[PDB]
Amino acid sequence: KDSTKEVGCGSVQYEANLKFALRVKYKAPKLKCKGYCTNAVTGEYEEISKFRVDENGAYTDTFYCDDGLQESHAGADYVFSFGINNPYGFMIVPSIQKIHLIGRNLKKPQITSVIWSSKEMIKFGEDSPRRKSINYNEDGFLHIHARGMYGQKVRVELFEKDSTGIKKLLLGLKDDVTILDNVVCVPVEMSGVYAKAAKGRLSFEILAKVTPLDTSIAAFEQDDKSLIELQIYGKADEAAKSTVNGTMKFMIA
Amino acid sequence: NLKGQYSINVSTTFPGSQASLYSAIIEVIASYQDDYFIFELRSRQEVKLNGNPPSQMVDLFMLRLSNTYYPMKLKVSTSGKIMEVINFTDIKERWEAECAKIVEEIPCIAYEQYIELSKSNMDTENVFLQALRKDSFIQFYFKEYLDDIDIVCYNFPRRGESTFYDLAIDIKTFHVKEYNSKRYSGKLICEYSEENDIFSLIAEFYYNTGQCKKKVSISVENRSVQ
Amino acid sequence: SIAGNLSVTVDENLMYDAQDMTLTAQGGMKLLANAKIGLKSSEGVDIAQ
Amino acid sequence: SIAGNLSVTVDENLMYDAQDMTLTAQGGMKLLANAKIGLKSSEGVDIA
Amino acid sequence: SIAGNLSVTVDENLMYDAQDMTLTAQGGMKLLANAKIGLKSSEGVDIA
Amino acid sequence: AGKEFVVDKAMCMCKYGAAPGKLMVTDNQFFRLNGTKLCASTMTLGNVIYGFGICKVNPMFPKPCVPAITQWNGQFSKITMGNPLTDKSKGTCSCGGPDCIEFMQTGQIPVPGSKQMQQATGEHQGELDAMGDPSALTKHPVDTPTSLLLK
Ligand SMILES: [Zn+2]
Repeated sequence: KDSTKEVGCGSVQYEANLKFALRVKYKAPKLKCKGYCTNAVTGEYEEISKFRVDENGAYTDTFYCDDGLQESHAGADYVFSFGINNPYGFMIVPSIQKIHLIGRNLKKPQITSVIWSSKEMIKFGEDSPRRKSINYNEDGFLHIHARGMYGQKVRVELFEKDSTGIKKLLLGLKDDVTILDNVVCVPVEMSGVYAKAAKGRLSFEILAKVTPLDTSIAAFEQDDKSLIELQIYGKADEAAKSTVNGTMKFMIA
Repeated sequence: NLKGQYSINVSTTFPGSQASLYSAIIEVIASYQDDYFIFELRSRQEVKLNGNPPSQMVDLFMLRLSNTYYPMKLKVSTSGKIMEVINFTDIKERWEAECAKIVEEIPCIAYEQYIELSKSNMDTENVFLQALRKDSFIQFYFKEYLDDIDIVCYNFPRRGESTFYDLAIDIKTFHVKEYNSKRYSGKLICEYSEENDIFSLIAEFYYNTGQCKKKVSISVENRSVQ
Repeated sequence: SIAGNLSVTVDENLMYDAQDMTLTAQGGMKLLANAKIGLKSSEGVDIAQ
Repeated sequence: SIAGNLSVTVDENLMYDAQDMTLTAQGGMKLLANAKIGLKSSEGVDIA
Repeated sequence: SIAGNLSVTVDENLMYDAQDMTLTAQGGMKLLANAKIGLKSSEGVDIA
Repeated sequence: AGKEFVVDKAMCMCKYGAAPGKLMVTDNQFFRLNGTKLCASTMTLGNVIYGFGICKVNPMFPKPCVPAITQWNGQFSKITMGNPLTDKSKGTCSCGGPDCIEFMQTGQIPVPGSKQMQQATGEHQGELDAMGDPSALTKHPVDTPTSLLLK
């Protein structure tokens, strides 16, 4: 029962960052709520682990989410469960709330920015530190920030811009990345793009192109404001690289 | 006016897998200091997993991060209700320094992501106290057993899913409520000392979907009352 | 089951993908290359001993 | 003999037998795994 | 592409000549040999 | 000849030196073991610490322990890379003779990953680390601190 006035029962679509409330019907029994959100990569429901119900006072039929559901999760399906007992995990349903998140004052989902960042860590809502010069030894990080797209499958392909201002398809990834929380970092092994651009031919002006699989959302093309430069004559010392899997060991067994 | 060392054991049995045991000894030095009652949660030692000291890198990293909370200064009121954690800003600065030094030592994206994800938990004192309930000793020792209680098993069926258990009225033994009895089962037994000072407690909960089980046992070992 | 010599030539990228690999050879294995021979694992690499 | 990209995908395990294996790459060789990479050489490993 | 398991046995020697070799194992790799496992890169050899 | 291998910047202790030092390899510049750490072979001879404090062959006449290692014993002989060193290896330093050098650590730090994040005992994470989001132990950690106030 979404409230913000008082909206009627049923699943609703809400903009992010709005103070709303949920109501339940059948003194002041022990209400035990639970929160579920769709996993970005899996697409299946999962419990919100860091879900807290602050106790400002005595329990009331209405729960107030004044902080507003997160703009980073614009495009998710938040679900609230209630009851006098362990809440449901959703077909026996009488006490359940389904909210679909859309961007705050955003007309349509879109890729808000694509940059060549220097740090692998990435989070929504801030401008990541972008870099201009990288070497073939290093591993680049492509930071994609989108608005209103949560857990969206996206292809990314790397173009090269020559001295004549022509962008030609240089490389593409074998797998489509998934925009998780309106933000994603793609580790690009830069040696492959070098090899390919050396085959095709100062510095190499590598740009990026992000195309969602959905037809409605447009594509983002990188430009002079964010394009990386491969040094043809240079090498990292040991080399910005990815650490998602890490380096374990070389033991004897 | 009381102090001691409490042995805490958590045994979680998943379906189709062996039991997983976490055992620790919490050195807690309470102090009356009105309704004030400072326990200070002096230290946590002898952290054992499945009867052996932990060896995996991630578990050791979690223990290193969580050693900053000890010693707390939890402000228990009368029976276990932690009103606040007065030693929070010192804890916050200690944990920030620890996070900075792990980041400097090992710039791993997994550790960094863990740090950012815990930042929301530790950002505010109220949020820190709310997330402090995930500890078994803190949840079961700092709890008012008033014949109608609720316990959250924070990873009962799988890793990342909680489960709420409501215990009936019925040495202060309780029992799981009647609704959905074919899925929820178990019991809770608590035995006190002469004057409060919970001496032992064994609580078993059962998720019958084989039968996911979790048994929590707190025992007094080397108590001292002044 | 090749009875003679089996030779495969690729003029561009060669990509294998399998759940488990076992490249047992009744002789010598010569994995020579011109760039980094990047052996990597999520559990580490052991040796014969 | 393939003039393009040779891509082989196996859902289950891959077994390869040979007399004198020899793999050469004019670019970069990469071996990826999710478990331990076993190097069970009867006599020894050579690196140059 | 293969849906089951791939099993290739060569009685005689095996020669692979590629440009950008890369093998991906979703479980574990088991490189077994009887004489030696040469690893020549002329640029650099990494193991983990 | 052991359970691991020695790489660059490995812990090293000499029974004559005042303080432990750090191994330095310069002959091998192509073979790396743990990320970008060059492996240590039997060819790492001479001044291989940038020293072990002060040498104490003659306690009455001390001097800084500049290393002069001329032999490594305890290498793994199944890899003809020179052969790689091991945690059981011992040097000579040309001052205290054989077994004068000792390897406190191999120099390899197991940086974790997503698989290691999953392999952790997350069911007891609420006890191991209470300020911890279980989503950090999954392959894709997403921060969702959604709160529901009661006012
Ligand atoms: Zn010396």
